[PDB]
Amino acid sequence: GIFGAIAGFIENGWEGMVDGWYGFRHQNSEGIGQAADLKSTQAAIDQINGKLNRLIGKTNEKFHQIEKEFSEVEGRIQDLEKYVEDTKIDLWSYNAELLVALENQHTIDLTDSEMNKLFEKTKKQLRENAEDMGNGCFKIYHKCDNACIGSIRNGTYDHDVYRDEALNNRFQI
Amino acid sequence: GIFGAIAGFIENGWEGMVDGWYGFRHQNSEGIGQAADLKSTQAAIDQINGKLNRLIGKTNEKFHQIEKEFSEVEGRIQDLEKYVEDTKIDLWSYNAELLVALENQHTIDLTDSEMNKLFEKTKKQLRENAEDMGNGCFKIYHKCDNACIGSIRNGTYDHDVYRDEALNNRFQI
Amino acid sequence: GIFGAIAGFIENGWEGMVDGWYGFRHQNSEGIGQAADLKSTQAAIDQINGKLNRLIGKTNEKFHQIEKEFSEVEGRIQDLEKYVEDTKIDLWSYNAELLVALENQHTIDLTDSEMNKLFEKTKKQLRENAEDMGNGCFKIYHKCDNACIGSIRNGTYDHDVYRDEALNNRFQI
Amino acid sequence: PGATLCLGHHAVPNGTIVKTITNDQIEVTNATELVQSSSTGEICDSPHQILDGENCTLIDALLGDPQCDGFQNKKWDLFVERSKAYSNCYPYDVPDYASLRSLVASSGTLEFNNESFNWTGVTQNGTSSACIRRSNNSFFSRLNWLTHLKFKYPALNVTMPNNEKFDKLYIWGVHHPGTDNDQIFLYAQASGRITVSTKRSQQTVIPNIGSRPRVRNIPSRISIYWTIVKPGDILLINSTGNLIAPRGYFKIRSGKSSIMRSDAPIGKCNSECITPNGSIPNDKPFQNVNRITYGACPRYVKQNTLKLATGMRNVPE
Amino acid sequence: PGATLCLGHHAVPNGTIVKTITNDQIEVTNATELVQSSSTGEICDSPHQILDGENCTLIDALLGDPQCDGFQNKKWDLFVERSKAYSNCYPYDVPDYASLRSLVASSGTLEFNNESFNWTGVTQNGTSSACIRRSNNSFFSRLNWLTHLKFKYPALNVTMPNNEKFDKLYIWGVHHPGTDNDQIFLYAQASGRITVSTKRSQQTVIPNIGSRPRVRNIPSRISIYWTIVKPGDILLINSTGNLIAPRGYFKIRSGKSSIMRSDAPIGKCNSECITPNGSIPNDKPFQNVNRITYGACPRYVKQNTLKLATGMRNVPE
Amino acid sequence: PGATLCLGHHAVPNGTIVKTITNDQIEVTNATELVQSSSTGEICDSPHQILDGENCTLIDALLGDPQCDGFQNKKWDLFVERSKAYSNCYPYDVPDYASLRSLVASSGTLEFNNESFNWTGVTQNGTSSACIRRSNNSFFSRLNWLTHLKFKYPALNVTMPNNEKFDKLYIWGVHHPGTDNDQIFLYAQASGRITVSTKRSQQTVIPNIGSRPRVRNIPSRISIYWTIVKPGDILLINSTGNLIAPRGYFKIRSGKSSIMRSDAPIGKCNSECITPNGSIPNDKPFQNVNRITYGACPRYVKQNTLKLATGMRNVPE
Ligand SMILES: *[C@@H]1O[C@H](CO)[C@@H](O[C@@H]2O[C@H](CO)[C@@H](O[C@@H]3O[C@H](CO[C@H]4O[C@H](CO)[C@@H](O)[C@H](O)[C@@H]4O)[C@@H](O)[C@H](O[C@H]4O[C@H](CO)[C@@H](O)[C@H](O)[C@@H]4O)[C@@H]3O)[C@H](O)[C@H]2NC(C)=O)[C@H](O)[C@H]1NC(C)=O
Ligand SMILES: *[C@@H]1O[C@H](CO)[C@@H](O[C@@H]2O[C@H](CO)[C@@H](O[C@@H]3O[C@H](CO[C@H]4O[C@H](CO)[C@@H](O)[C@H](O)[C@@H]4O)[C@@H](O)[C@H](O[C@H]4O[C@H](CO)[C@@H](O)[C@H](O)[C@@H]4O)[C@@H]3O)[C@H](O)[C@H]2NC(C)=O)[C@H](O)[C@H]1NC(C)=O
Ligand SMILES: *[C@@H]1O[C@H](CO)[C@@H](O[C@@H]2O[C@H](CO)[C@@H](O[C@@H]3O[C@H](CO[C@H]4O[C@H](CO)[C@@H](O)[C@H](O)[C@@H]4O)[C@@H](O)[C@H](O[C@H]4O[C@H](CO)[C@@H](O)[C@H](O)[C@@H]4O)[C@@H]3O)[C@H](O)[C@H]2NC(C)=O)[C@H](O)[C@H]1NC(C)=O
Ligand SMILES: *[C@@H]1O[C@H](CO)[C@@H](O[C@@H]2O[C@H](CO)[C@@H](O[C@@H]3O[C@H](CO)[C@@H](O)[C@H](O)[C@@H]3O)[C@H](O)[C@H]2NC(C)=O)[C@H](O)[C@H]1NC(C)=O
Ligand SMILES: *[C@@H]1O[C@H](CO)[C@@H](O[C@@H]2O[C@H](CO)[C@@H](O[C@@H]3O[C@H](CO)[C@@H](O)[C@H](O)[C@@H]3O)[C@H](O)[C@H]2NC(C)=O)[C@H](O)[C@H]1NC(C)=O
Ligand SMILES: *[C@@H]1O[C@H](CO)[C@@H](O[C@@H]2O[C@H](CO)[C@@H](O[C@@H]3O[C@H](CO)[C@@H](O)[C@H](O)[C@@H]3O)[C@H](O)[C@H]2NC(C)=O)[C@H](O)[C@H]1NC(C)=O
Ligand SMILES: *[C@@H]1O[C@H](CO)[C@@H](O[C@@H]2O[C@H](CO)[C@@H](O)[C@H](O)[C@H]2NC(C)=O)[C@H](O)[C@H]1NC(C)=O
Ligand SMILES: *[C@@H]1O[C@H](CO)[C@@H](O[C@@H]2O[C@H](CO)[C@@H](O)[C@H](O)[C@H]2NC(C)=O)[C@H](O)[C@H]1NC(C)=O
Ligand SMILES: *[C@@H]1O[C@H](CO)[C@@H](O[C@@H]2O[C@H](CO)[C@@H](O)[C@H](O)[C@H]2NC(C)=O)[C@H](O)[C@H]1NC(C)=O
Ligand SMILES: CC(=O)N[C@H]1[C@H]([C@H](O)[C@H](O)CO)O[C@@](O)(C(=O)O)C[C@@H]1O
Ligand SMILES: CC(=O)N[C@H]1[C@H]([C@H](O)[C@H](O)CO)O[C@@](O)(C(=O)O)C[C@@H]1O
Ligand SMILES: CC(=O)N[C@H]1[C@H]([C@H](O)[C@H](O)CO)O[C@@](O)(C(=O)O)C[C@@H]1O
Ligand SMILES: *[C@@H]1O[C@H](CO)[C@@H](O)[C@H](O)[C@H]1NC(C)=O
Ligand SMILES: *[C@@H]1O[C@H](CO)[C@@H](O)[C@H](O)[C@H]1NC(C)=O
Ligand SMILES: *[C@@H]1O[C@H](CO)[C@@H](O)[C@H](O)[C@H]1NC(C)=O
Ligand SMILES: *[C@@H]1O[C@H](CO)[C@@H](O)[C@H](O)[C@H]1NC(C)=O
Ligand SMILES: *[C@@H]1O[C@H](CO)[C@@H](O)[C@H](O)[C@H]1NC(C)=O
Ligand SMILES: *[C@@H]1O[C@H](CO)[C@@H](O)[C@H](O)[C@H]1NC(C)=O
Ligand SMILES: *[C@@H]1O[C@H](CO)[C@@H](O)[C@H](O)[C@H]1NC(C)=O
Ligand SMILES: *[C@@H]1O[C@H](CO)[C@@H](O)[C@H](O)[C@H]1NC(C)=O
Ligand SMILES: *[C@@H]1O[C@H](CO)[C@@H](O)[C@H](O)[C@H]1NC(C)=O
Repeated sequence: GIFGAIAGFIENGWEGMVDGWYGFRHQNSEGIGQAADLKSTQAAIDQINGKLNRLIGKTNEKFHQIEKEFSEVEGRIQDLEKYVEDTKIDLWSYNAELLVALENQHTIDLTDSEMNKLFEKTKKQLRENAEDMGNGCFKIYHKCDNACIGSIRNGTYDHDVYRDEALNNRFQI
Repeated sequence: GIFGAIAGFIENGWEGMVDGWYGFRHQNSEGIGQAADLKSTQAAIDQINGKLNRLIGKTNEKFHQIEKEFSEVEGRIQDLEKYVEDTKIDLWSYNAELLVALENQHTIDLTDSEMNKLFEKTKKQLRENAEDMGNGCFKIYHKCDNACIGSIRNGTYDHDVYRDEALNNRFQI
Repeated sequence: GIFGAIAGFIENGWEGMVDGWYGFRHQNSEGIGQAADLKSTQAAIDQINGKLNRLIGKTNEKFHQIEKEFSEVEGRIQDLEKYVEDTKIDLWSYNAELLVALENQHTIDLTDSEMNKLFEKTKKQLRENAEDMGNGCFKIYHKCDNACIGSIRNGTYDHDVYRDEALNNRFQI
Repeated sequence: PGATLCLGHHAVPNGTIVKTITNDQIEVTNATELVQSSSTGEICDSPHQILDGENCTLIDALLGDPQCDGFQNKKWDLFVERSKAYSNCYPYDVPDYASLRSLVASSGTLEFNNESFNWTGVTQNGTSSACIRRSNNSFFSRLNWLTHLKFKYPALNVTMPNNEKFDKLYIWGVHHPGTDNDQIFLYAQASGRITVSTKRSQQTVIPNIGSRPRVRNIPSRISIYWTIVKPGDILLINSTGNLIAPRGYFKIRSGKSSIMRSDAPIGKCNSECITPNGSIPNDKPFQNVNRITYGACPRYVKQNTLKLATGMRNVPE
Repeated sequence: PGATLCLGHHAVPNGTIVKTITNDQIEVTNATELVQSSSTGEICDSPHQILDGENCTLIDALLGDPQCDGFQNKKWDLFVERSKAYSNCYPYDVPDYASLRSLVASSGTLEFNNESFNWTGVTQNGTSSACIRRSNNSFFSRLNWLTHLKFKYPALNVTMPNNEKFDKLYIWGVHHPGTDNDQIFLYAQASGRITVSTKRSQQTVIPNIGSRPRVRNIPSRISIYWTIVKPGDILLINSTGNLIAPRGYFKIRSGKSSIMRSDAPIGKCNSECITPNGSIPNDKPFQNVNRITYGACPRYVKQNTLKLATGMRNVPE
Repeated sequence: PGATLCLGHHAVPNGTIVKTITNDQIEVTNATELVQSSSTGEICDSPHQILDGENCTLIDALLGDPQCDGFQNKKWDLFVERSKAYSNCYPYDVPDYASLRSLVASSGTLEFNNESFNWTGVTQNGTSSACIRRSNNSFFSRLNWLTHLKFKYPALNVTMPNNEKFDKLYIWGVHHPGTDNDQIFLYAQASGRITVSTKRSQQTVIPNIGSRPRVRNIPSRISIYWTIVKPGDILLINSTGNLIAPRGYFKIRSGKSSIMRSDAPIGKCNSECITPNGSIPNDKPFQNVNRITYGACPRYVKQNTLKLATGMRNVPE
């Protein structure tokens, strides 16, 4: 949320995008289409897998410890045993609570960041040939068929090819 | 600070804005005015209230514990009682210190983020009708009376209405 | 990494920049040059020094404690002494691990942020006289000699001086 | 001409300094304190059941020192022990005093039930001038000083079954006389050995005759012991002298009760968190008033202030 | 005409709620649970060496109660003590029972080596009807009840050197007879005093004659003591009666062994983490099954669920 | 033609790998180590007052073993006990040795004040060949071995008031002779019972005659006890034999003193943090040298390295 794309200027997610986490929808002369972006998807997944690698399957071996349940009343020594354990448990419980809250804030922010980065990259690529409509969509001011849209998604779009056409369309009356 | 608006490209805050945390000042044909933006203000407040809800009025009940002050010298058992408590206190003191440092860094960053998000939204809304002066201000290249400024603040500004006028003003010699 | 400049749209760092952390390279009529930006460099350094001031030279004095090594088998009291210490050490070890992971994530992000902020500032300064090439570089559409490049780096560049020349070059056929 | 539209944020003339990860002093528009550092100085009587010990320690109230008769059968959430408390009965010690104090404090009750022990052959209800109750010589109310009957003290072998559904706490003692004369005068024979047993425990104690420094003019001592008897178990007391006998048992409960040392006055007010310095508000997560607490309390920390930012960076005009 | 190109992100119809720093309920596309909250209910026999105590406590297995003969010389990583366990030999107590239990549990072995003590002058191998082994009167297998020989019990002054490279654990006892008659019948003289010593330690114990409440019809008791003898040190036993003698020593090891109280069945399965409720998977970092654990286990926390986001915010159509 | 203006950042040819939240290995331009993992191997004599025990344990220095006479009245911040230390006086034990060692270590002083005890009727200043001081038979310097005078040992009932403003620490002992012959030869009567008392405490100890394994050819033992006497209280010693008497008291202080076991040499150097491995620098927040520390020390952690990034991500050409 801190970058402002997911749950921000992107109105909502796409339930029909099932082969990636981020991607592109377009409308042109040949129809309306959708394609996932693999690099942004993998960037987010890699980071989340990084967190998981640091939390899952990493336990600590302990063996003989202290007693933690007692059948008889004893006073001072048992009071101390119980307090040591209660102290420990509360500290670990705090660590767990904080860990999850911080990690989740960070996951939401890093995924928002990857959406924003893909948007910014696409904006720069289009140069003077498109305008940002404010909702994650670009109005492209030239004929842009399926191969042209593909060139944008693959990073091979040559803005100079279309610039005269686009400027004429943008800056008319 | 990490977004670069508050204490960054926005030179300073406005002591005269008392009905919101973020907002707009303008100059046009009809004068100079100020208006708070409620949605950004509430977004920041909501997040801060979220932190407070997790810290305030959430205490932990404890009853019989161990002794923590001693009138006589005893040696081994008392050394252990004192060490358990000193250990506990230092761990909690660390938790408190870190909690406040992290939360405060995050509060400063999230409030900066809300300022940046409002600026970006406004930039996109204005399309080709304005230019960013670098200091959080836009030069709007068309006559923009009080109702027009109001339309910008309320998200009802139709850039197409003014685009011919604006382009003519921007791209002259 | 969360801002997208360092290890993102900036392809790589400059091993030949040894007098600052961030800066400018240019090509113009008079050659190719490099200059460090001191303000962004100092902003990053100050933040990192802030972290160091909170971690280095800040130790805690402890005196008489409990025994932690034992020459004879004793049972209950020794089990408790050992458990208290093992508990303490594991909690501190966790704190240390988390502290370093979080601080390092934050350092990478804050340094990325300072790069992005300098890029954004420069973009705004250039107004309609340049275009972002997508890789941290601007194509400047007017003759821009060494003094002109210097004016950009020093914040004294007057975009109005060059705007007619630049617009003519940008928006030709 | 056109227009100018500026985006901005508020600022205040009276900002507050907070700590962050990268700066120990940054000004924000507002902050809130997370460390409770003050008390009014009174222990609120509500909502916890408070028992002010006044002149009595818990153990003196247990045994039944004559200043503590008002405490009989009382319960508490928190027993408050005052530094001015002092004993005014026969001088005694409790091996493992701290443990008896703790277990009674935690039980939270002085509920006592008299039982009919069969003390045939001895004189009961011994008293002393060191333990005055209403100008008369007296003794601890919950203990029974047994002496010779017609210069005989026959061997005692006395039983008390626990046919209740709960555990019983027995408090008893051994008398250590100051001299061999005293031993004879009281018990009519040389000092022996006391054995108190159950099916699962045994305690034997040897009376040790001798002068100790006088306390309220008494050079002898009583040593206090305790025994818990579980349901369907049986208390057995075996003595030939020197026995300070129980009169019955205390109920032993479990729950949230405790004990605190404090000289703070008790007030008519309502507070969930008690410290020895008085009750404290518990809105904040941390406190630096006292490491000793009872109830729903903020956690003790060493810092006297921790300010949580509740507003943006303050960047004044 | 031109084209439109929209950037976006996925969403799911079945999102999950997680907690963050600023919101206690935000929906994300996916999450994973970090708290293990269930067990199958069985303690897996692998990969730790499990020893089910069945009817025997560890201390009964140590001493050699006749129901525990199958335990001789066995080792364990985890000794499992069942709540149904009960003693069926001569009634005994162990001052500092908890410590003996702990040190044997931690050693992880009941390996026992017989030694030839020189008990000239007394009758060995005393037995009792309170300790039946195969319908015959018997006694603890690791202890040697010494009584008079021809109404004589001469003073014992018996030595056993440790010329091994490891420490020896000796278990021994003092018999407290129910009556003066029993004392005479068994030891032919008045009760004395037992002293067990080494170069670096000494323990003396006084037999205390008297009736205790009968346990399996026995009013006498044995009190159990232990002594560790280091290499090149020497055990010395000095007695004139009431000695329940060692038959040899236990090896004392160090390592990863322990003991747990549990009524969970032992299963043929493989799990690294044991709790009293059964084994639990250890993929997750935390667990709320039991504070009592053995092996590679998640850390105990109070929360029953902690969901880690593994996807972005879910923003449905 | 125009110009090109590129924004960028530095990189280095020799980056360093650090851990982050999302990646266990990312290269940054620079980092700093947060775990101190080395010592020079010497304990710096400054700025803490170090007392090297050399051949003496603290308790041997306290009692006054003849190798420890140089220690009289010395103070310390840290007493360093060496593994080579050994006793060379009369063989003794201290029930609760660990506690006496701890309380003296924490007090930080061996300051001793002689007092004039009234030992009329016995022979003072007993010596032994097991405790040689300058080729002569001797004894612990702070203890007074009392024996018969003209085959009489009258009952001792000896007082010492504390009219000081501070607490007094008394160290005393009970002699356990090897045989009944020795008992008679030394004390002229059968072993009795020693009672040391104050207004608020009492300790009675029973001498136990018997052979223990010989230590430096001695089969008898002394058991050491201690008593703290508060201002306006009174020490009372009651004995008919076997008393190893105090010669006076130790001052008991409170402060920052302690004790450490180490074989590290003491160096002429200045370091605030001491471990058994030697002093360590304390610039870093953490250390993995030793869990045992004294002074202003980094906190012990299990990690041997924790690298804090001090530069951006390194993205080489
Ligand atoms: C600086 O930032 C802080 C934190 O955000 C702001 O402090 C909050 O201010 C609000 C508005 O005054 C407070 O709201 C009020 O809370 C009362 C509870 O007070 C006690 O209880 C809490 C915990 O239970 C303690 O933290 C607190 O210190 C008090 O001891 C309510 O009783 C109030 O009710 C009133 O208004 C409601 C409106 O519906 C009505 O029902 C009633 O009529 C009643 O009069 C009210 O809700 C809030 O408690 C403050 N929080 C904290 C943590 O202090 C500052 O306002 C802000 N300063 C500036 C200048 O912006
Ligand atoms: C929601 O988010 C979570 C977390 O990212 C995803 O859960 C992961 O899903 C993957 C794919 O199913 C899992 O990968 C598989 O892991 C198995 C190990 O299972 C156990 O062990 C781990 C710890 O050791 C436990 O955390 C876990 O709960 C299990 O008890 C492997 O055995 C699997 O191997 C299979 O595929 C590989 C491919 O090479 C082959 O070798 C084999 O043929 C085999 O069939 C596999 O690797 C991963 O364990 C899950 N992680 C967690 C933490 O649960 C969810 O998929 C995701 N949901 C959605 C809808 O996106
Ligand atoms: C990689 O990143 C690290 C951390 O930012 C940099 O390390 C710092 O480098 C500076 C410059 O060399 C160091 O500054 C010097 O500190 C000395 C103190 O040294 C000891 O004390 C501290 C703690 O008290 C320990 O952390 C440290 O390890 C030492 O044991 C001062 O004495 C120095 O003074 C000198 O310069 C000053 C300038 O005014 C003069 O007064 C004197 O003449 C004197 O000669 C100096 O201040 C700093 O200590 C380093 N910090 C750490 C944590 O190590 C690396 O430089 C950096 N590497 C690269 C390649 O950029
Ligand atoms: C062993 O020695 C102690 C200490 O010397 C003896 O105790 C003391 O006994 C005397 C009397 O013999 C006590 O004197 C009394 O003092 C009170 C104080 O007001 C006074 O009212 C009486 O008239 C009398 O003078 C003295 O208090 C007491 N001291 C202490 C410290 O207890 C003890 O009697 C000796 N024991 C034996 C068996 O001899
Ligand atoms: C001291 O008092 C106790 C308790 O009164 C005495 O113990 C009791 O002794 C009687 C016999 O004298 C025991 O009775 C027996 O009960 C069994 C139960 O089935 C029965 O089989 C026998 O025929 C006999 O009746 C009784 O159990 C026992 N009670 C307890 C609690 O142990 C003890 O003997 C007295 N000691 C002395 C030295 O007098
Ligand atoms: C109880 O038994 C112990 C052990 O058997 C007896 O102690 C031993 O007593 C003998 C002499 O009777 C000691 O022998 C001496 O050895 C030294 C060593 O160099 C030598 O210099 C002497 O000439 C003599 O041979 C032996 O050391 C000692 N053993 C131990 C382990 O202390 C003890 O005397 C017996 N007690 C009674 C009351 O009989
Ligand atoms: C609450 O009571 C404790 C009483 O111990 C106060 O802490 C003591 O403060 C004095 C100085 O005023 C020190 O000399 C003591 O060493 C402190 N004692 C302990 C045990 O730390 C504390 O200041 C009181 N707090 C408030 C807010 O009244
Ligand atoms: C594992 O076993 C423990 C047994 O103690 C369970 O915790 C007890 O739960 C009952 C209610 O079912 C409470 O009355 C007890 O007070 C609890 N005991 C303790 C010591 O906390 C626990 O629920 C079991 N967990 C699972 C997952 O089976
Ligand atoms: C400091 O001293 C301790 C001495 O205990 C060292 O830790 C021991 O290391 C050896 C291996 O060298 C192990 O066998 C022991 O089990 C360790 N002992 C304990 C108690 O953990 C430690 O390595 C030394 N550190 C340095 C930096 O010299
Ligand atoms: C039961 C009994 O008769 N107790 C008597 C005691 C004891 O003899 C001593 O206190 C024990 O040492 O002494 C008195 O002088 C007293 O204290 O009043 C008379 C009192 O009646
Ligand atoms: C060694 C020996 O002879 N023990 C005898 C014991 C003991 O006298 C008492 O159990 C001790 O109090 O008593 C018996 O009746 C019994 O228990 O079978 C006979 C048994 O032979
Ligand atoms: C005060 C005294 O006379 N002590 C004597 C001791 C003791 O009799 C035994 O050590 C106690 O068991 O024995 C000696 O042979 C000795 O050790 O030198 C002679 C010495 O003078
Ligand atoms: C874009 O990349 C895909 C590979 O997934 C390829 O199939 C497609 O033909 C490419 N299109 C263009 C126009 O480059
Ligand atoms: C903008 O919104 C406000 C509501 O606060 C309204 O009063 C105002 O008339 C609106 N103006 C325009 C031009 O839409
Ligand atoms: C820019 O600033 C530098 C100061 O480092 C100065 O030397 C240079 O002449 C300036 N150039 C211009 C064109 O302003
Ligand atoms: C600033 O002043 C106002 C009005 O006096 C007050 O309510 C507020 O708490 C103050 N804020 C700070 C941060 O001191
Ligand atoms: C216990 O009571 C019995 C029977 O009256 C008696 O034989 C014995 O002496 C008593 N024991 C003690 C230690 O007083
Ligand atoms: C959503 O549904 C799919 C398919 O049924 C399932 O695999 C997945 O775990 C579910 N996700 C959540 C977050 O419940
Ligand atoms: C120890 O044995 C010796 C020699 O047989 C004897 O003199 C003494 O009485 C015994 N001591 C005890 C306490 O049994
Ligand atoms: C890289 O090399 C320089 C010069 O040799 C050295 O001072 C610096 O510490 C090195 N940095 C790293 C990260 O190894
Ligand atoms: C204590 O001293 C008194 C008086 O001299 C005497 O009667 C008694 O026997 C002594 N007690 C002991 C236990 O030595």
